[PDB]
Amino acid sequence: SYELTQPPSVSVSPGQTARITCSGDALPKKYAYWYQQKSGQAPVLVIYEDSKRPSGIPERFSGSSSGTMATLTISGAQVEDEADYYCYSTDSSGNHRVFGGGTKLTVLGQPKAAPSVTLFPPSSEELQANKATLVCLISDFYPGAVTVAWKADSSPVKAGVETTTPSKQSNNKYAASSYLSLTPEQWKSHRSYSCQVTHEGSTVEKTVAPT
Amino acid sequence: EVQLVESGGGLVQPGRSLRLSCAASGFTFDDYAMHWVRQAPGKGLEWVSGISWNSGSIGYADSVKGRFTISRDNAKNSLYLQMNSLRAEDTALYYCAKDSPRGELPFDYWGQGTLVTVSSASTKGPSVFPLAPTAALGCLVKDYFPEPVTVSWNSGALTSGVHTFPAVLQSSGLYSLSSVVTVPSSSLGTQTYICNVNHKPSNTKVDKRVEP
Ligand SMILES: [Cl-]
Repeated sequence: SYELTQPPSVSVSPGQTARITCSGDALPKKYAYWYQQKSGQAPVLVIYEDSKRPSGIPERFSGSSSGTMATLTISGAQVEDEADYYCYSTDSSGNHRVFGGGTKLTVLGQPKAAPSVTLFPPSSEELQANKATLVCLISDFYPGAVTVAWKADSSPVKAGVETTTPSKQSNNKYAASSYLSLTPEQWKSHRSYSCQVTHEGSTVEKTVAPT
Repeated sequence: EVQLVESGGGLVQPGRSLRLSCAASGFTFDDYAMHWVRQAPGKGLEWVSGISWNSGSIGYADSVKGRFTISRDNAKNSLYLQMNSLRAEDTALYYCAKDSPRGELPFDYWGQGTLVTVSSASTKGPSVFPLAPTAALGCLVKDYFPEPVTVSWNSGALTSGVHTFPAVLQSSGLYSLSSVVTVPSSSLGTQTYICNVNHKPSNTKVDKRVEP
């Protein structure tokens, strides 16, 4: 019911300052808390009561909160700081413990690399079977975070979009895929459909048409 | 010195029950609020349930209220979670966690988790469609359950330039994946391309010829 909103991802160069925000309606009357979860490990408390460090936590970690927002700041990011960060608070009633959706923090550790994007139209066979799937294949990207938007002609498509989490490839880069399900009618009635992949502020779009 | 170790997780079918335990050592378990927090594969953290030191105060997530029951035995230094009417959506790693005294530091120590997988025993085989074409082609392996499916090309004679993508779990509860291969465009009218899809759970194997 009650939600805490965080940016899905943040990139930072080693030694630079990373900021992760957390937005929630009850935060004006409630404390915020931050947890770090490295790959394959249990979470660890790094900030409590908006801005306090538990014993043992490095001083490069700091927090602040005002109104409906709390901010986790890491001043001088180390590679070992690469992890997912969750903000935590209770709902207004104080009956529910809620985490934000979490923020994936990449501390850049290999060459950046734009994603390659391959888009396939529905096959004759599938159409001939009264179904239609667009396949957007996204590979060789780093950092491992991407957002995928879809377009019908020039309009946003949101329903029927299914998109995986990025996976580490054999070469330490990342891959992901997005599927758009349509009725054959929907597909044949537009001049084109487009897959838009956003990576580190830049966007690559591939489009296909019923031809 | 502090230690939280959980157990009881496993593979079960929907509707069934499971009982999780958590053993606490290196501290006076009796003095602390205890919690279950869960995390589905690739997803965020979700509070499940909490219980005060003397069991006087108990809370549940709305998604589990009425199905799960938390309890503890201070003499036995153990936190429990009785899970009834399990659903596929309950699949997660289940963490045990404690609060500091007075709750100043919530979840200040966590176990490593015990894994709970809830899966129908029913199976659906894949519909395999060609992804038709210096050139890329592949196969759409659509609407199957459960994992895994393996894919090869030309009975494994073609390995160079093959990229099989991790599947999407669709809202329907069914999986789909694609395998693509990069090939010479000049070799498209000559070579025949066949993806070999293997879905052991449904005892199905499919060889799809991919044509331009
Ligand atoms: Cl506050």
